[PDB]
Amino acid sequence: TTPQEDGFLRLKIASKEKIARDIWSFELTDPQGAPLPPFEAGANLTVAVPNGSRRTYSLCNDSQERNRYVIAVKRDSNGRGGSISFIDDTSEGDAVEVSLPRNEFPLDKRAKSFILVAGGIGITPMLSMARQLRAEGLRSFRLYYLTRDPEGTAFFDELTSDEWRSDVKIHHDHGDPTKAFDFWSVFEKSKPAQHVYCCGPQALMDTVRDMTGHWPSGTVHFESFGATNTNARENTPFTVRLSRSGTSFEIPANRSILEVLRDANVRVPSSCESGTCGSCKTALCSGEADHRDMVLRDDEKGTQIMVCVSRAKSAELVLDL
Ligand SMILES: Cc1cc2nc3c(=O)[nH]c(=O)nc-3n(C[C@H](O)[C@H](O)[C@H](O)COP(=O)(O)O)c2cc1C
Ligand code: FES
Repeated sequence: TTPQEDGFLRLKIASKEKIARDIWSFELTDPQGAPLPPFEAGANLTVAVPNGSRRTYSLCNDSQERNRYVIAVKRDSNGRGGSISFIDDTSEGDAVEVSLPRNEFPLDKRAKSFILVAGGIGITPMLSMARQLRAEGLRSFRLYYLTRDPEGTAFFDELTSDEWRSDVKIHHDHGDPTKAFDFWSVFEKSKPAQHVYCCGPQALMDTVRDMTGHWPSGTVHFESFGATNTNARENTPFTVRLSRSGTSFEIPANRSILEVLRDANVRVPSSCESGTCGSCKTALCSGEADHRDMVLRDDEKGTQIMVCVSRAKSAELVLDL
């Protein structure tokens, strides 16, 4: 199933700039200048990258714009190849196929104020929320932004400008785990109808979760960008047998099960491709899966598999497809 058969739109890379160490910004427009599908803050879309992989990125431009989508992609040298492919093998002017935006992490309508916490490239959904709150002009926010140093901080100059410096607080730990930010002062008292949104490394999100254990239920919201890339020394090929379809596929070292099945036109629901959304859950009839996801707790880890990220510890898996 190609991106086009899957409903992707053909956009054009209007602008590609390096904006921090290892982080690039892309501006995507319709090639004939047509208005794009609407989105709101927190929305994600999937991009077909030049190597054939599909990767999900947050929209970080003002949601009142109809003419472009802006994403910021960190190049992951230890990743699966997708961000490397999108950063290295694209040029300005290239066509790129892109899904409709998915409204997956929205600002609460009834909240009156916001604490936004971004770690690293987790800036992108928090920025879109900050932009939208500004454009709306009604509710106040504070953005806490935690990165390593100014050079590796996306949107540093904009968010340190006069326009923003009152509402965003940037902390650099300079690579010392011990240079920690005081979150307890931030979360000590809960204001009424004050919500917290957090996007960052799992360790940052855990901390914000532990500091807000006393906040009212349903006022603290998290979005994960996916597991801490566990590419353990190598990736090895294995075989996948399908139980109902009666077919078999070899999964090579550099492709996911999902990518191989999708080429065979086996229709498995997928959105995130990062093992966080839970859609691609598949029954495992036999075999030791090597789980690399975030949605399966120990208690289904012997009978289910997120085909978008996980591989095999046995030489063969048998999936109920
Ligand atoms: C909801 C969601 C949003 C994401 N947003 C971004 C983003 O804005 N920028 C980014 O660099 N990675 C983002 N990611 C991670 C990418 O989808 C991808 O996993 C990452 O670029 C690593 O891929 P690679 O292993 O192929 O290098 C997001 C993941 C999810 C699940
Ligand atoms: S597609 Fe989201 S977890 Fe696999």
